[PDB]
Amino acid sequence: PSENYTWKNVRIDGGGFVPGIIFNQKEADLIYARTDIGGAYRWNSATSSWIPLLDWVGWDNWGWNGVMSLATDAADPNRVYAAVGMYTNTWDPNNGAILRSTDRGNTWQATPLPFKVGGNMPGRGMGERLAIDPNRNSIIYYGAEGGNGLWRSTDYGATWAKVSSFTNGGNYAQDPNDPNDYLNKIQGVVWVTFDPASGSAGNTSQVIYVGVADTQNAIYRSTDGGTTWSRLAGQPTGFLPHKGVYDAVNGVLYIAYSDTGGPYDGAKGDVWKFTASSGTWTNISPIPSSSSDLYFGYSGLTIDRKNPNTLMVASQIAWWPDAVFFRSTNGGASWTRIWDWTSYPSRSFRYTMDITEVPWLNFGNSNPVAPEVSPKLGWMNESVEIDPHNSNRLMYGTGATIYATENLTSWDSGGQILLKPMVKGLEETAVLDVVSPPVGAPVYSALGDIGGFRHDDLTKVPTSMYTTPNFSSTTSIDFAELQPATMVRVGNLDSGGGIGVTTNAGGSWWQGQNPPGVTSGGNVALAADGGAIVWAPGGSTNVYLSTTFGSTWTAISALPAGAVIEADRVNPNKFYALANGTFYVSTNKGASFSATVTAGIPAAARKFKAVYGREGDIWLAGGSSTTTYGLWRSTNSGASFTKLASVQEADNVTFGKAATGATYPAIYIIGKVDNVRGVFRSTNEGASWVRINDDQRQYGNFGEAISGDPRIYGRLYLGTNGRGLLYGDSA
Ligand SMILES: [Br-]
Ligand SMILES: [K+]
Repeated sequence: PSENYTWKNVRIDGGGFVPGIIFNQKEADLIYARTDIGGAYRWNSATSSWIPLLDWVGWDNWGWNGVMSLATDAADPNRVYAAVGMYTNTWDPNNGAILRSTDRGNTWQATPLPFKVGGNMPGRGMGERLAIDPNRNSIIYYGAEGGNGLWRSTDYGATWAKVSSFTNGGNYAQDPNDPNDYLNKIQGVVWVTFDPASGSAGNTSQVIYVGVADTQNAIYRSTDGGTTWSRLAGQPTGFLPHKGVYDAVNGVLYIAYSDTGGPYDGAKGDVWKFTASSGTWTNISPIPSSSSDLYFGYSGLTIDRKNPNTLMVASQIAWWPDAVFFRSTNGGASWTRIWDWTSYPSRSFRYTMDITEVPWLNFGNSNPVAPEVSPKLGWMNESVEIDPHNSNRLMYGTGATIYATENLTSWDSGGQILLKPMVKGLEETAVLDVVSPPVGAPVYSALGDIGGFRHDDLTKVPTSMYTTPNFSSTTSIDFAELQPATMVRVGNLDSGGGIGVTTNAGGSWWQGQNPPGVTSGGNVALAADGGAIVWAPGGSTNVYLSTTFGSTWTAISALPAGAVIEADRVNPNKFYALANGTFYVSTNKGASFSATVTAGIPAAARKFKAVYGREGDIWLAGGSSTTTYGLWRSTNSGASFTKLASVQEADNVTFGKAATGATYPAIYIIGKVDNVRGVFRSTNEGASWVRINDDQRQYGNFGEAISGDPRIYGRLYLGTNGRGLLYGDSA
């Protein structure tokens, strides 16, 4: 069946990598943003927020939430195309696609490709691979990876095929010898850039420039509308062209090169200028690769279209002490930098930064040691863009946000530019766990890359992620049912992993001690009275008990490393564990566990949860298409589980306030019911289900972490991997 729900994000703002920002060259305020795991977005100037465009990508085609390239038609701003697909190795089972739209991405249609697209692979900051002919807008090019070369549509992206006369598919990969089959892919044909003066409106553009990931053959050009391609004579060698921007006002192509494909590295590179009339090449690097003070390559190349003597470029990459941006107002003859050393470790800045609207961007340390500042300018800044309709507006992506200025030309007269986050409505975190206790804040998130937050108000960005300790990624989080001010979380640190505890609901946390061998946070369970923690850290060879609230640890024999630990929500003495088709139980508050079920539950299942208010009531969700699948329930403290016949597949389960006059909590699952994939709620102990999402609101590979709300009927906290933390309410 099907009920009318309202779906919103819990307000965080950004939180991920934005490898591409794209301004429409014709229409002011038409801006798009592509992400590597969280789909695409379009700016809404009237709300000052981004609108997501790919939430209809669902469970079977989840990889289409990786957005490798995006082009917005200068000759028809209603048209927009996206190249999608997430991995070019086996992590993504499906090929990519070119999506096409005629209403700015409210609706789309897909043309699948015969190969994979690497929206979350190395090389993804390089772009744009998609390019529409600015004079004959039926023609679209796409530079492909994996050795597939350059691809072209002549009918608005309906059919695609290989341009066979473009023979150089590229040979660079970050590391040909990677055992893990991830760094070793051909990054391929990396951008396409047209010369608008080479045709007239309605007629094929004759001059086309192509960037290839081949250090000895980086740049190609056609001069007959893509019938034949030549290596561009006189060109430099040794490097990778991240970005190629043509200026037809002066007849010049600017390229930025790095020694790696990005986005996380780059130690060397150059910026060059190719003059079309004469065929002459000039090195215009702020700092050339011939200097050995240079410790980055170059990306974030952007030209001021209202004044194309103005242009910028940025470091790819400078981690330390921060990124560097550069500006020339004279076609690269000379440059100025956005900061400068005075006397080490002090620096002068041509910018100020205001993060009042996203205060957690200081990472819970306002005053790190010089030369570092907080918040930082940025990192992984592959996209930097001057607004083609306004020379005072720039925007760039980082690993965690988008920053924007409205007074860019303040730089030119000696002043300081003002930079502020511009990510409202763009919600890109991977949610790793979540809980909704029955008093205090409504929900606490445990996120990848930026920690996690107590969320006092769902409409308000929180002040800071968790601190003392401050995980880069909080992997697991629990509260004591009977005493929910008592909580624990675990997660990752530079030094491996860690644990944090509290007895005033996060008011102050302190870090406990580790057991031996911890490489990552893994998962954790808190007894119902707060009187024992059981913790399956990652890397560590055992699961461990603390009776001293994080001060000391004892191995538990019987349990494999990395088993899923959950506690009974009523009985402090009962803990439960799941690993590879065996369920285990303790009745002595953690000290020891025994296997109770070794058959009839599927080997791939790894989500189960005990029900608040009900001793020994456990639901369990998991499996695979190639084995068995569904939802199971024990009411006997894990001695036996029954399969629910109402469900064909489930991947996670949780509970929240019962319907009015029902005797049991509502149960929410991620799953398949009566041949329909989605999110489902049962208000009758699982006898029937109602779908609470719909086909426009699927969120790809979602559901790793979900939680009901014990105070609020019909509410699900729904976790995603790329689209932040959602809440759904019934209408
Ligand atoms: Br660095
Ligand atoms: K570097």
